[PDB]
Amino acid sequence: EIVMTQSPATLSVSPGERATLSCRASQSVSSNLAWYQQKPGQAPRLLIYGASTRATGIPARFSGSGSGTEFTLTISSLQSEDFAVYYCQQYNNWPWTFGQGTKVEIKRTVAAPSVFIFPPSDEQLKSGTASVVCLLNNFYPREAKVQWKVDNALQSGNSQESVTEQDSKDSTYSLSSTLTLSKADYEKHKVYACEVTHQGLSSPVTKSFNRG
Amino acid sequence: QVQLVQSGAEVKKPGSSVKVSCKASGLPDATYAIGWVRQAPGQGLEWMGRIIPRLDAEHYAQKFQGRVTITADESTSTAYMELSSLRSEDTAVYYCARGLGYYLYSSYYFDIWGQGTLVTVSSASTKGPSVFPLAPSSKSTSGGTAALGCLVKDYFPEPVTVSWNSGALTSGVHTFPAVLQSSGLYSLSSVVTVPSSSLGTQTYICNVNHKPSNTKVDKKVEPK
Amino acid sequence: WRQQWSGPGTTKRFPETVLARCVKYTEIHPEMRHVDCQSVWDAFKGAFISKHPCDITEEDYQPLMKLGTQTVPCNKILLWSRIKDLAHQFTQVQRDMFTLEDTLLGYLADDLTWCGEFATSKINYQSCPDWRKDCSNNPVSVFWKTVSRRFAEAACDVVHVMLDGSRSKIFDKDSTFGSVEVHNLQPEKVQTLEAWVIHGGREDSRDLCQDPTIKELESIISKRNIQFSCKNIYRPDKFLQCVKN
Ligand SMILES: [Cl-]
Ligand SMILES: [Cl-]
Ligand SMILES: [K+]
Ligand SMILES: [K+]
Repeated sequence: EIVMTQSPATLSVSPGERATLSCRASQSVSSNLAWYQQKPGQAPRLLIYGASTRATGIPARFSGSGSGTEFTLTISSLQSEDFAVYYCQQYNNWPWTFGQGTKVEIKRTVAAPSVFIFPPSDEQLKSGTASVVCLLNNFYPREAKVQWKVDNALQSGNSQESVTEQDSKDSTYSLSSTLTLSKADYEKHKVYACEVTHQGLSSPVTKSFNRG
Repeated sequence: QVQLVQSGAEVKKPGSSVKVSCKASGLPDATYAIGWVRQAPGQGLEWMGRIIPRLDAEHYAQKFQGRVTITADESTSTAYMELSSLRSEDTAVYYCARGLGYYLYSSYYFDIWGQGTLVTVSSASTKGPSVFPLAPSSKSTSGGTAALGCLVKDYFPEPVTVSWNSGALTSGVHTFPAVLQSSGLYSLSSVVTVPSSSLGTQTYICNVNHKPSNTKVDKKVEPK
Repeated sequence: WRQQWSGPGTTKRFPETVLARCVKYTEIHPEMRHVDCQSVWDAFKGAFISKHPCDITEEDYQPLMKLGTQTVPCNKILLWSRIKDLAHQFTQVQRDMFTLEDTLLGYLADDLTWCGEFATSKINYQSCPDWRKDCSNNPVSVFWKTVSRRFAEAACDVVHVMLDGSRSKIFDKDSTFGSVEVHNLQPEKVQTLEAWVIHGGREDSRDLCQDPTIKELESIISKRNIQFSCKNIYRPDKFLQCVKN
């Protein structure tokens, strides 16, 4: 089968600039080449088919071209909603093969995170576990530090982070750190806090609470 | 007009077989083509095969051929794909899509896709989630806007879908990718920012759904 | 007893099969995607339907010949006689070589039987005319004669033929190869005809190129002003694995 090789791996552009995605076929595939757009948690969306021909209800922004072993997708007036992974697909040779993908990332201005904290649920405490949730909401760039402190004592190895994909509108990220302890360990300590460092912040931000 | 609706996600044991449905609706003509694509991390998008329900014609990729058999019920407009001898590498999201081309039997490119079905191949038993409210308080207010959410914890396998107020609330929502806990179970958060003033009047219910365990849970997030 | 035939009837689900193959073939071969598979079936059906099974002509298949016109590389053609399976295995391994059945029309009708009644416009699934016992000019026979003529004419440079050493007389003039294919090899385009004689299971250690039927074939081809090579394939299994790598 034919090996579709796209480039670059990732691409970082600001809204208004022209993103240029490449696609190389190991062997000639004539003009039997389709382009797709996969947004997070969705099925692929057909942009182009037959190398250059757009599909129904696809903006004129998206522009396919090239033939043989070299194809291109051109997104003219790029928008924040154009955050997606873009794939190509040959259909000249059976079986059909897709490229590995080209993720387009959106560049925006720096934005400090809004920090929120949530104590453990009373339902959860009767179970036995106690989860404390920190929330960094809508920030950029992705690089964000979180530190759990219990009575001002820096915790280590009892929490898990998870960052969201890039927002379609804001172009921002969110994070969710979760300190998980037993009730036995939770009832021992009083003050729970999470310190948050980020570019946008002039100094670390701390949300905290007591049991009460 | 055309819409493909696939069956839900589920867990399967290594060596067992899976059968994913795909109910088409609003098809213009009797001669159509239903392609099948799966998406796995590492491998990526892999072509599997097609079917032409009227002709009862199937064409498979060499890689899957032997394990894959695509059938179809022409009356209900439902295509089926059965994959047997499941390995860990077959853990993927299986899509279907309407085949396009110059003719109506063509399936080269695809415009309308299904929702996708995450088949997980694991010997570990399925586990339903435990939903906990992230109640809004003094601590989760950022200048006139309150934040609240839910914590779905100790579940296996993926996925777990979360909606708010039965899909009526979407603005402000952030559903985080699940983390793999030390126990092998997954944990997920879903939060939303709402006006701080309207915490008394408005109601906020998160709708958790775990199809692998047939676990649907609704939890009202009351303020504190 | 009226329209009672000896050969087997039309293949079950013959219409569905032909279409399914036509769709599948166009997917594999991108140069033949212009072909409408419904039109092909129409031209196929119209050839033998509502016509007597023993009185078929080449003009019946003329419209199908137009729909299924194909330009394969003429220097990379492989003929065969009573070695369909191995010849296909060869072309399946080495993909640049083509047999008759690797073309559209050949692919469609390979291992299929078909005929229709005169009065009605319905396909005959009960029986069809045997070439030898019943009728020479039957839909299947007349089809294969027409396509093998066009295919043999199209060939050029060095054409190949894969023969069977074990099956009695190796070359057979009364076969489709001996009668049709050989006589339509135009010497303007065709330069040489190399013969590949396949042996059994290490039975014959002798040379089968001195077989008098090959010497006949040589004489036939020589009188057309065409070269005749001939080779022995002592190990078929290793030969297939050889061309692989
Ligand atoms: Cl758009
Ligand atoms: Cl078949
Ligand atoms: K005649
Ligand atoms: K023959």
